[PDB]
Amino acid sequence: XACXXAXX
DNA sequence: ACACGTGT
DNA sequence: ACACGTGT
Ligand SMILES: *C(=O)c1nc2ccccc2cc1O
Ligand SMILES: *C(=O)c1nc2ccccc2cc1O
Repeated sequence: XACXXAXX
């Protein structure tokens, strides 16, 4: 759920 | 059980 | 070495 490198 | 990678 | 959780 978070996006810090991908954002799922 | 499956779904994540770029940005220091 | 540190930096992540919402949504099926
Ligand atoms: C988002 O909350 C979240 N995203 C994920 C992406 C890929 C793998 C695990 C994973 C867990 C969570 O909680
Ligand atoms: C992004 O590429 C990315 N983000 C993260 C966030 C939190 C923890 C690990 C992590 C690894 C990567 O690759």
